[PDB]
Amino acid sequence: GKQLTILGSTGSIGCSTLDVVRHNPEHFRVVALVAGKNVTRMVEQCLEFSPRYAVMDDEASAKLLKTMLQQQGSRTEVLSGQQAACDMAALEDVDQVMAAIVGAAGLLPTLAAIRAGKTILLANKESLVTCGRLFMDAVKQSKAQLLPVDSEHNAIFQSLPQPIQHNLGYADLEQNGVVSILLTGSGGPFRETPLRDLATMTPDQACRHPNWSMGRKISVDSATMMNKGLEYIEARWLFNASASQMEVLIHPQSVIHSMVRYQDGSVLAQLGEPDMRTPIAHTMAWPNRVNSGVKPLDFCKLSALTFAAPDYDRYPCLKLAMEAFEQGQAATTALNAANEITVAAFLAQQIRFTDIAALNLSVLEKMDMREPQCVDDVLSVDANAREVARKEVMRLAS
Amino acid sequence: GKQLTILGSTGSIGCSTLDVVRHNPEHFRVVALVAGKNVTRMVEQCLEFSPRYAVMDDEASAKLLKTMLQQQGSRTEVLSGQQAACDMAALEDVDQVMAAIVGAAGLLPTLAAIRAGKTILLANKESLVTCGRLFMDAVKQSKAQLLPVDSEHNAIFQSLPQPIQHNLGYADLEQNGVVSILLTGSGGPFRETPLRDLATMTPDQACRHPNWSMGRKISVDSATMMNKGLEYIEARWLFNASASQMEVLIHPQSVIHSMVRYQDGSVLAQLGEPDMRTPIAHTMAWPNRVNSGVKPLDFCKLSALTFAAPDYDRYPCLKLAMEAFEQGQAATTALNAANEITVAAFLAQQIRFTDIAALNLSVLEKMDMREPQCVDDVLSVDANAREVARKEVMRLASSA
Ligand SMILES: NC(=O)C1=CN([C@@H]2O[C@H](COP(=O)(O)OP(=O)(O)OC[C@H]3O[C@@H](n4cnc5c(N)ncnc54)[C@H](OP(=O)(O)O)[C@@H]3O)[C@@H](O)[C@H]2O)C=CC1
Ligand SMILES: NC(=O)C1=CN([C@@H]2O[C@H](COP(=O)(O)OP(=O)(O)OC[C@H]3O[C@@H](n4cnc5c(N)ncnc54)[C@H](OP(=O)(O)O)[C@@H]3O)[C@@H](O)[C@H]2O)C=CC1
Repeated sequence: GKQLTILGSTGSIGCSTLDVVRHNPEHFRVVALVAGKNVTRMVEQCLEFSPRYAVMDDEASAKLLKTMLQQQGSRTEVLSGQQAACDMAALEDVDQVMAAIVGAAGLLPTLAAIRAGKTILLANKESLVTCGRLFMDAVKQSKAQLLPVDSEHNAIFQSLPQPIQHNLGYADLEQNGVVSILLTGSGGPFRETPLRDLATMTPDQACRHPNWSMGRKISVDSATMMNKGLEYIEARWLFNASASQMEVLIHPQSVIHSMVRYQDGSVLAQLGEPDMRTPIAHTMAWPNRVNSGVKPLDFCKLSALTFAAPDYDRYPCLKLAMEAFEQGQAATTALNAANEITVAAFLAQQIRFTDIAALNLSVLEKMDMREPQCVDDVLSVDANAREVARKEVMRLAS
Repeated sequence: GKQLTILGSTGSIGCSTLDVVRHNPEHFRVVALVAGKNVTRMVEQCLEFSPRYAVMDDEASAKLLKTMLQQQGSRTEVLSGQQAACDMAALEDVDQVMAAIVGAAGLLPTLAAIRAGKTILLANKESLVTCGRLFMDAVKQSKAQLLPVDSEHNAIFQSLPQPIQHNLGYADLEQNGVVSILLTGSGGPFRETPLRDLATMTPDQACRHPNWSMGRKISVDSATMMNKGLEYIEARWLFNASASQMEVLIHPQSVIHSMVRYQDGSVLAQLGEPDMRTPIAHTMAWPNRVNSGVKPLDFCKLSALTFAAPDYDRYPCLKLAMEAFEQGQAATTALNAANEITVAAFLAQQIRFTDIAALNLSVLEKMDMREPQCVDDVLSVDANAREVARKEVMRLASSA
């Protein structure tokens, strides 16, 4: 049915999307797969989904993939490099592009898909956190359909009216009866720990997700709620929402994935299991649905559902991100970059848990750079913020 | 500007819907108001909204109203009788019809609107509980748009995809990725009560609705869960759902009003305040939105949200309703009727709380007439079931 190009096929999101196509072989055809260096995984994916093209970023990995596929008898054409990755995202025949490449490396490929007016299954966070302005403008000009894959943004999308779903980003919320967007989050493992003790929390304590384990980096972001701050930035761009049209709410059980408040008092919400196949399948099948392999949510086996307002004294990173948005893309990409450095430094036990927020603010207070005007400017800000951050860490550890 | 006729304007749903009109005078204009005998209320509504027509089912009430509006310089023309009520629902210029007349009455006025291809703001249980097949077949023929205002059905509607909303009753769930409809209910005040004590519960105890206070009759139906049973029958007709596509869930806090499960695992739900102005406003502005005067729900002042599966030993009436549906409109009509009689008998302390489900079942078992073909047929089944019910109550409240 629909032809897709998967950017970052060997990662977690890429594997989950391939599982969805595996559940619906007659509705989806994989024409191109793009990854980085995981040759072993790529081979298996190429051998199962018969893509016309397979692209590795690393030139060496590509050569290795090539000999592997030939030994296995596959005729999948192998390519290498960023340009090749962008070409796959712009293939004339592809309908959808699952944008799951992490970091700055996902920027150009995602943009190429946007400029080609493809339906974009957006998973890449950096896209809007650092290039929100540039990308939403690009989506408007090409008329590409953005479909948020991230759990929260996807739930919000599903809870939004039809006119906004179509023409996403440049549609008026107020004009479609939407009062605000309710962004939910678990609050992390330190939701009730004495503020006094936050400074002594260990990486292992911080990496225990209150509901289900994830990557260490993301787990820490969930403990500081920087993750929710980043999603706040994305949501603003994605749904064309002002500050007053955004509400952040702690929901410990993570059963409700996010909601939308309406003018008549109605609140629409999306609930489900903690399985990325659900959001992914929603975007791939939109406006229809398909089986994702996810089991039906059992309402009789749930913990009581609760809510609470986030305390900025406990989650300074959340407030930091909200303020950064109002300061511009330079501030948001800098915050994002600084956080990658400080979280990494926390996990490497170079700084304390509470130093993440402190150092993130310190880096931002030293930037004072102009608004990026292109992906190159963003990259420049990113590189600059990381150096400042690495220096901040080093002076702290010494 | 939307032109509307309000069937049963002086009631609770009627006043709430008129309050939505106040908040949006530039979006809605009242053309006709229909009521029964509350002349006092009608006067104020007529003076405030200046309807072109006003009608009272009661001949006398209408007479009095006609003179009061005249002496108070009102241009609204007063009519009377059911025929007039039905005409108001079919006025050519009318766009929407708030079907808020309760009981057997209102069946014909709501059908009139349906046959006229109007947009029906359905706020009347009898329509689908007793005339499910008849009304749904009729909406399919005339292409009338049904918009449920009842809290649960409205929540389900808002949580359904667009293709189903625009072809309500016609479109099928599976094709649109819907696996089931989750109908939620509070469970009543006897949710935790020891099963053996139910027989000694008094009217005052059964009439304590868990969250928001309400009518005695409906409070009792909430305690036996007959209310949810009746809603189950309506939902299957309204959303074209099979038994396996229906799920009944107890949700004590009643914050979530109902939900819908999707093929990919997604569950969509509608939450809000108990205020009926929300659902009413939703249907009136659909596919758009309008301010209803209802303040946003504060998620920080909520009780923990819980869910549970209904135990049929505790809620026999829920099960009776589900079984009645498989038997047709004759059985659902008779069940509804019997329940009116038994609940009223319970309130009058002629029978025990547990005698409601017991007698409801008993009247169903004695019913013979099968599947009505027109509303007149269901009216006949209704009348017959009421009589059988009354005799069962008298037999039990004298002999047994
Ligand atoms: N994990 C989750 O639950 C969610 C993730 N997201 C976001 O969406 C994205 C999904 O990444 P995720 O799957 O989680 O994790 P991974 O980091 O494991 O996936 C990243 C993928 O991108 C590939 N890649 C890395 N660098 C390059 C490059 N330079 N050129 C081309 N491909 C490259 C990797 O290939 P290889 O491994 O072969 O090197 C891998 O397939 C992230 O940006 C994440 O923040 C959003 C919501 C949820
Ligand atoms: N209450 C609620 O929250 C909800 C109710 N519903 C359903 O919708 C309907 C709404 O009734 P509700 O407003 O609650 O309560 P009421 O019984 O107070 O309202 C009924 C209305 O119908 C009028 N009426 C009664 N008999 C006749 C008749 N023979 N001819 C014309 N008009 C007549 C009444 O007029 P008058 O008083 O002047 O005689 C009154 O305006 C009910 O069937 C109910 O089951 C659905 C969802 C919610």
